[PDB]
Parts: sequence; C-alpha cells; structure tokens
Amino acid sequence: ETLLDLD
Amino acid sequence: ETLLDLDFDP
Amino acid sequence: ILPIRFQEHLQLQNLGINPANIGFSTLTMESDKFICIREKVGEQAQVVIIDMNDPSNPIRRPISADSAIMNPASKVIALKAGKTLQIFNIEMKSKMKAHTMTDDVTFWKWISLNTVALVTDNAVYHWSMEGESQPVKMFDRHSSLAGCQIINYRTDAKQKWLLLTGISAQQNRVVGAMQLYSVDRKVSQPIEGHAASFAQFKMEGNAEESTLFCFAVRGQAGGKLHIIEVGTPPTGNQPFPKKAVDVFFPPEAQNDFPVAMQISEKHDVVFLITKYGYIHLYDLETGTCIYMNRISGETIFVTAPHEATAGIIGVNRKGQVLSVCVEEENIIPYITNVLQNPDLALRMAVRNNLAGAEEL
Repeated sequence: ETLLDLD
Repeated sequence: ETLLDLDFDP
Repeated sequence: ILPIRFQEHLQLQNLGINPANIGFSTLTMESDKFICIREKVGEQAQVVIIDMNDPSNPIRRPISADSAIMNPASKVIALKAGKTLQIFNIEMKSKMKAHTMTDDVTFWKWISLNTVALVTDNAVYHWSMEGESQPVKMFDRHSSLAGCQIINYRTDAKQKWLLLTGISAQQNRVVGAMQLYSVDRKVSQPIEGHAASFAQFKMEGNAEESTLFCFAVRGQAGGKLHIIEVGTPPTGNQPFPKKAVDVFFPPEAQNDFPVAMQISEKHDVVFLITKYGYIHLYDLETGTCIYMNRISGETIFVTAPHEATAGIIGVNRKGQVLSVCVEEENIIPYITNVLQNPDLALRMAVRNNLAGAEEL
C-alpha cells in the first residue's frame, strides 16, 4: 500500500 | 482534585 | 485609524480549486507555509499543494488517502486511509514512516516541528518523527466529549499541558466541551469552552516565564474570556493574577461562537475569531478588549499563526486567504484617543517599545 504517488 | 480554580470570586 | 491591519493574500478559486472542496474535512493549513486540498477528478483522488511563497504554481499529485497534513516547516506530508498512516519526504520522493493503528483517527495535526497528535474515539496519542518512534498514548478521552465533532488539539511549549476541544448541539445552540490534561499529575479537568491557546509570558519583576492558558466560551449567560496560569509558578515567581472578561456577541448573531485563537508573544495580544467572521483583539496582561469588528461575510474554518507579522492567518468558505495583525504605528494613539484608556496605552507603549504615548 502507498498513499501518495510520487513517481 | 481539580487542575484549575475557575471560580473568580476574590 | 484602526489598531489592526487586514490583508487578502489569495483567492483559492482563482487557482482552480473547486468550491465544494474548500472546507474543514478537505482543506488543511497547519502553518502559514502551505495549504493542502483533497479533490476528486473522475475516480482519481488527488492532493493540491500550494506553496505560500510561490502560490501561482500549485502541485497536484495522485493519492489514496482520506486526509493529508503538511509539516509546519518542511515538504514532509502525513497521509492516512482508515488505520494506515504514512509519512513522505516529497523532495526525497520517499516513504519515511508507516504505522497501522488499531482504531480510526477522527482528527490529527502537527503539534510541533516533529510530532503529530492523533485523536481516536477513545484517546489521544503523540507520534514523534525522530528515530524509530511509534505512537504513545497521552490520555483517555473524558465522557463529556462523547459524540462531539473534534475541532482542535493544543499544547503548551513544554508539552506538559494538553487540551482537546469538541462541539455539539445542545438545546438549539453550539456547546463547546474541552478536556485539560496534566502530564505530570495524570489528572483531567472537563471545561466548557469553544476556542483556546497557551502562551509564555514574562511578568514584570519575574526572572522566569509563566505558562498561561487562555480560553473563550459562549455559555448560556453570554461570552467570556479567561486568562489563568497553569501549574505551580517557578520558584521565586510572583503568581499571575487570573482574569475573566466579557466577550461581546451582538443581539443579531444568536448562533455565532468562537472558532479560533492565536496569541502574539511579540505584542502580548490575543486574536479571537468567531465562526461568522468577527475579529476581537485583547491585551494578554490585563484582558482589556482593544477592538472588535466583522472582517468576513463567509465563515472561517481554519487558522494559523502568521509568522511574518506575528498575527493570525485564516481561510474562509469562499476560499479567501486573509490575515490580521497589529498595526504598530496606530495601536497606541487608537487606545489613547478612541478607547480613551491612557493607562493601557502607556503600558503597551513601554512594554513592546511602540511609538505614540509621547502625548496622552
């Protein structure tokens, strides 16, 4: 799980 | 016990 | 002449923000450095990040979170989705921390440059970003806040005095419920109040600073503001004399209540803002009311200290970002000539090295 997409 | 005395009678 | 200066900084609708997302659950302002807004375009949720030093170039990133809060000083952002908490350093493009709670978080905020406060239905926790820290329980919630909307959490400088604030409707009015907790004594006190702040204040004749607690309330019998020392005074200190003073609500504002408080330690004044956009200014030493006026037609739902002016910055329902501060060239002559209080004018002039009490 990852709540922010920075890529 | 209370933390603050909030009766403002002097 | 007025004793304050008003300034409009931004209109958020001119930066492409949907007015439906300008509100308490979707817009956060943890300091004067950033504003974050959660929006949904199609099925893709996103966060819009407005750098207040370059606000015409906002960034939109995809998210899967129900809440987002930026650090007060750095591009470090906390996001949550139910029980999952995650912290990102944006410039490093990296996930710095992750934690799974065993309860949903109903309210959270940054209480310092490095510590997040987390409020559940049952308790309050602190979570330090230093090292490998996990959340620590500070206290259990008091039953007087059961069923309230949690609107704020604040502490003193040393994190020894902790204050949780909720609101609800009782008898067709907005009733405020606070819980004051002492970390050293391990005791809570329930207090009826709407908005509050702590302050450090060094009294005439004292070698050490006093820790003060200031709270405003609209009770059954009208508005009140209280200024009282918390804890035992430092060894050698005179105790601060406690004050309680009226807070005016006009007859036409039957449902209005205090929503925000910031204290300027530069000027030693209290800024109080109401739900429906009235500003009040009080002296922190004496509690004397200096000024009152309506400054917004739209409701105010979030505020922070304004660092540059030592004032208060806020966002209203329309998306106006506005600030209010002491006007240093007018406050002393205003208190002398308009308020006709030469005693206060002289005190505030010498205390904060302001001009204008040369003639009284």
